[PDB]
Amino acid sequence: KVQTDPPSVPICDLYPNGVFPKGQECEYPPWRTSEEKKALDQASEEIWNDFREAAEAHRQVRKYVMSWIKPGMTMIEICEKLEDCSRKLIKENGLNAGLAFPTGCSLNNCAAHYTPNAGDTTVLQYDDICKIDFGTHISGRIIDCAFTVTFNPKYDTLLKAVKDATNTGIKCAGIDVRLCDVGEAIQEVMESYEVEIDGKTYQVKPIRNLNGHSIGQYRIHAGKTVPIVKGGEATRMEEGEVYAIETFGSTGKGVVHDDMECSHYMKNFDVGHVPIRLPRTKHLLNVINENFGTLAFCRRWLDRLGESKYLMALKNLCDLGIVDPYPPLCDIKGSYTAQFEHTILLRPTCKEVVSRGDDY
Ligand SMILES: O=S(=O)(c1cccs1)N(Cc1ccc(F)cc1)Cc1ncn[nH]1
Ligand SMILES: [Mn+2]
Ligand SMILES: [Mn+2]
Repeated sequence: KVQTDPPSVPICDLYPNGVFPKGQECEYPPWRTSEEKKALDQASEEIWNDFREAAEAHRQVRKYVMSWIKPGMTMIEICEKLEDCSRKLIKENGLNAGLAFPTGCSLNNCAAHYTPNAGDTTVLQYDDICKIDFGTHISGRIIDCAFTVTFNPKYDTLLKAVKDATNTGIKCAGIDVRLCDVGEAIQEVMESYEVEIDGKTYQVKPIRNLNGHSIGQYRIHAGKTVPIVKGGEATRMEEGEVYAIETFGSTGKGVVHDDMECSHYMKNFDVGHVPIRLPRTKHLLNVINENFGTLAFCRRWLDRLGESKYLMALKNLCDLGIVDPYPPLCDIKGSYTAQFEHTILLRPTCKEVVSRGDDY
C-alpha cells in the first residue's frame, strides 16, 4: 500500500485501480489540448498507463540508487543492487513486466553499453563519471531513461551542459518536427557551454555518432534516430510515436568507437523463426526466446538463469544474425563523457515526458 525504505513494494500495489502517475505534460512547439484528438488519446489510455507504471518504477529505482551509489563499490555490486530493486518494483513477470535492457554504468571515456560481465573486478572511483542507463517495461512499453553519477564537483558544468542539451531536445520534439531540427537545436545548446576540468578548458562536444531513437513495443530502437548534431534527416516525428531523447557530451573527439568486452546483446527484431539443430545453440536461443524475446539482455542475465559455458553458442547466434552484440562505445583515452535521457510520448493531445522526475 505504502512504499518501504529500501523500496520493495511493486508499483502496481501502490496504486488502487491501475491508474499510474502521468509524467510532465507539455504543449507541442509552434489546437490539441480537439475532441478527435482527446478521443484518440483516450483510446490508447491502457498503453500510456503501462508506460507510466514502468516510469514510476524507474523513478523509484533511480532515487534509491542515488542514495547509496559510492566509490569503493564494484560495478557488479552496483548493477546487482539496482537490478534487484528494479525487478521488485516492476513486479517482474516474464515478458509481461520486467527489465527492458541491461544496466549501463559506463565510465569515463566510455559513453554507453558497458555493464560488467562475470568476473569484472572494476571498482567505482571518486573521479569517475558514470552513466547509469537502465530500462523497465510493462507489456513491452519501455522506459529508457538515464543520468550521470559523479562524486567530484569538477564535472558539474559538463553535467549541466548535457542535461540542458537533453532538455532542449525534449522541448524541440513534437508532432511534424523534423528530426534534423532537433539535432541542430541540441548541438547549439550543448556547444554553448565551456567547461574547465583539471586546469584545461573545453567547449562541450555532442558525441556525433550517438543518437536518440524511436521506441516500439518490445523494441528499444524502432527505426528512427534522433540526431544530436546538425546535418541529419528531415524525416518527421509522427503522432503516437514514443522516443528516447538522449544526448551525450564529451571532452574528447566527440565520436565513439567499439571498445572493451561485449556485455549487451539483443535478438534482431526482424529475424524470423530460425530452426537450430546444434544442441547448445538451440538451447541458448530457446532460453533467449523464453526470457527476453526481442528485449536486450546481458551475459550476467544468462549466468543468473543457470547457463554456463554458452559463449560459443552466443557467438553462433550472433554469426547467424539472430542476435546482435552491442559492445561498449568509447571516446578517446582520457576524455570524459556525460549523458541524460528521457522517454517521451507524442500523444495526440500533448507531449508527455513520461520518465520526468523531481531529480531530472
Ligand atoms: O545505441 S543504441 O543501440 C541505438 C541508438 C539509436 C539507434 S540504435 N541504443 C539502444 C539499445 C541497444 C541495445 C541495448 F542492449 C540497449 C539499448 C541506445 C541506448 N542504449 C541504452 N539506452 N539507449
Ligand atoms: Mn538509455
Ligand atoms: Mn536510448
